[PDB]
Amino acid sequence: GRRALIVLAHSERTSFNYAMKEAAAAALKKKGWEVVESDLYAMNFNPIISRKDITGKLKDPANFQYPAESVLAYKEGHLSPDIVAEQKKLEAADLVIFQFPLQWFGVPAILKGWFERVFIGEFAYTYAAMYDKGPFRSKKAVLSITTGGSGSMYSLQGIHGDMNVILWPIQSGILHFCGFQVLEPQLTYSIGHTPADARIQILEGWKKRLENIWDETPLYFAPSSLFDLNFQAGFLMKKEVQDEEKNKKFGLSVGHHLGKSIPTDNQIKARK
Amino acid sequence: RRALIVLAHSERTSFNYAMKEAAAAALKKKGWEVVESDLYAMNFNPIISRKDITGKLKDPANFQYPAESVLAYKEGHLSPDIVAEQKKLEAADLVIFQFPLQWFGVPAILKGWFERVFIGEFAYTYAAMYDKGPFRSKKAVLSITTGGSGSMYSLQGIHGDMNVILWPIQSGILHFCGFQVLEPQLTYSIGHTPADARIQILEGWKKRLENIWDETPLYFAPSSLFDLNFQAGFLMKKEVQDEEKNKKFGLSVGHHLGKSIPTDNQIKARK
Ligand SMILES: Cc1cc2nc3c(=O)[nH]c(=O)nc-3n(C[C@H](O)[C@H](O)[C@H](O)COP(=O)(O)OP(=O)(O)OC[C@H]3O[C@@H](n4cnc5c(N)ncnc54)[C@H](O)[C@@H]3O)c2cc1C
Ligand SMILES: Cc1cc2nc3c(=O)[nH]c(=O)nc-3n(C[C@H](O)[C@H](O)[C@H](O)COP(=O)(O)OP(=O)(O)OC[C@H]3O[C@@H](n4cnc5c(N)ncnc54)[C@H](O)[C@@H]3O)c2cc1C
Ligand SMILES: COC1=CC(=O)c2c(c(COc3ccc([N+](=O)[O-])cc3)c(C)n2C)C1=O
Ligand SMILES: COC1=CC(=O)c2c(c(COc3ccc([N+](=O)[O-])cc3)c(C)n2C)C1=O
Repeated sequence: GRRALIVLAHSERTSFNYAMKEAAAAALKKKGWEVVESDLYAMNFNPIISRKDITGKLKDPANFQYPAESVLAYKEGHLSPDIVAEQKKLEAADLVIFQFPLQWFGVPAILKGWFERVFIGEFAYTYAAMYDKGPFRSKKAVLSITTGGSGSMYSLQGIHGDMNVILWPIQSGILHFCGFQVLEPQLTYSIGHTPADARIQILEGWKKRLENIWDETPLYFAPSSLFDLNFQAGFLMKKEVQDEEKNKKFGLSVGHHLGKSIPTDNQIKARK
Repeated sequence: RRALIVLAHSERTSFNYAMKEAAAAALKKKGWEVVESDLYAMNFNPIISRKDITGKLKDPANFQYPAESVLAYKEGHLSPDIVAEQKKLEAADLVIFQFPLQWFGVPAILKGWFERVFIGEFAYTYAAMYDKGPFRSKKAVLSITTGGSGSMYSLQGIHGDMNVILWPIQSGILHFCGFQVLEPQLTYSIGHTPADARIQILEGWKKRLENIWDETPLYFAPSSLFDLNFQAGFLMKKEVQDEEKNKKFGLSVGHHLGKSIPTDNQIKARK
């Protein structure tokens, strides 16, 4: 059971992405979940950050700083109402699913904009409680991505390079930074070259996984307990921890590779 | 030569805007012809949709952005705003992307600019990816400002290696289309920098631009190291794979090959 929010970033209801969104909703409701949606295109979602995101009067209108004005607005209760509606959905959700086609090695601009306007300071993150200590530490997020390129193109020896590197900015930088436990991504490669029968099994496999999604062990990110969370330290790994690592073959993550070997599928398989 | 400066910041009072003005002035003084794409000031629409095609859609029942926008490109049915931006790019020798780092990437308005402007056949072909892309005779540079300090983005910083963050953008978007990518201008913790230090940052950016074109670009594995076809799955050539197994470092951030990533592969030039 519990509550789920599904954020979809695709303009066509005829797309495989829409089908993936529908499959997820059905599988989840079937197991007793309450499922809420944020179909960004359907909502004509405004993905462009601006001073209009603040309803009240600004602190410094002549020198507008989005981070500070937006935070203050969140605290005093005067963020644009469309933003607040999304924030209420997030707060209510236990599980958050992001369904979208990979576009230029990342998330669609409309979803990127959703993050930029909705993940406001204090609400989504606090510099005092980063990553694992973030506001969404009790939530779990999952990326469900469809790709045009084949899986081989994204393997260690494929022309595009390792998919784990592509996933990092998003899963660690956005999701985990806010405290989310990030689950293994659902990657559906070359969906434009997949047989009808295979497409059918993909939707059933997704529904199948969603039946026990909550109990999955999340992807591995270096705990914040390993860093000196303070300015005059530079937020660098603590002294002792850096020493203990000197003799270790592997780095900790994609981002924390430390100049050494990145554990296999660190951002794809959550078994580390 | 001709330069295009794409800026993604809503405030005329920002440092990013300042940086844009510095670049335009520096380049002009050296004889460059400078064009601008102030996305916010252009009231730019960053959302891809069928509205990007003015002509008749091949298949309106099942809209596929890639195939339709490519057909529109060839037949001349692309939205007027995209056409104007593609013309700016076509003429530009150097493209500067000036923006503040937002959620470990480019602003949504800029991500959308790429999505709507970098149309198939125009900006790339599945045949001539990367090395052989349409923009191989052009050079691109990212000038980024961040809220976090430089140490936060070091191999030991809590955010992790900035080189990993830059990869998706510099390789996946820029180099994929052919661009030779120059070293990124990284301006860290611009909000905790004394007024005197910012003036220097502006001056440092301007002097760099004086010889920007003669810079050694970032290293990306050449397409010749791969068997470019589904038959081979676009993987490195067997010879390469074997001849590489004796190397300590991988080829790049993306092609780390499970080994050590060459230091500052996406920040400093050194093949
Ligand atoms: C701007 C842009 C940038 C891109 N950048 C990249 C990139 O960097 N890397 C990359 O790899 N790819 C990239 N792509 C390609 C993109 O990732 C794929 O085109 C997309 O993921 C395909 O997903 P889709 O939902 O649109 O599917 P669709 O193309 O619609 O295809 C779905 C397929 O499944 C069928 N189908 C639909 N509904 C169902 C259902 N209910 N049951 C069974 N079958 C069904 C459809 O008829 C069709 O055959 C980009 C595309 C764009 C537009
Ligand atoms: C949605 C969102 C997400 C973000 N995500 C991240 C992230 O993932 N990582 C990260 O590190 N940061 C992040 N940031 C922070 C962002 O990168 C910084 O706030 C931004 O880079 C600061 O640049 P700016 O141009 O806005 O400058 P401003 O804040 O305006 O600051 C410029 C400073 O220089 C002064 N100045 C202006 N013009 C001039 C001039 N001509 N000469 C000298 N001084 C001048 C100004 O008065 C001011 O003190 C995010 C911000 C937002 C809004
Ligand atoms: C509609 O699909 C695609 C549309 C794109 O707009 C796109 C793709 C890719 C990468 O995926 C590829 C798949 C196959 C080949 N190929 O050589 O045949 C090349 C690239 C990239 C980066 N872009 C910007 C697609 O696949
Ligand atoms: C306006 O600046 C910032 C605004 C942001 O919206 C933001 C920052 C960062 C990371 O940069 C940091 C800088 C300093 C601290 N700190 O210890 O106080 C923490 C984070 C991230 C991810 N976001 C989403 C900023 O800096």
